[PDB]
Amino acid sequence: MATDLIMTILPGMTVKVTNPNDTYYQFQGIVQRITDGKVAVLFEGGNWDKLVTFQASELEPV
Repeated sequence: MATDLIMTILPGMTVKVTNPNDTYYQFQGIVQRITDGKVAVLFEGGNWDKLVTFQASELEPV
């Protein structure tokens, strides 16, 4: 236990925003894409989509 896996983030997982400096702190969305150092998270309602990019260390799987 010198080496410990802390978390894995994959498309399709539900994630929460865990950075208390970010305006979306505590909100939950679904991971859509991981690319170029960013995690793209989707929030959706009736007839709208919003895609927001975070750094991995700002998120946690739920």
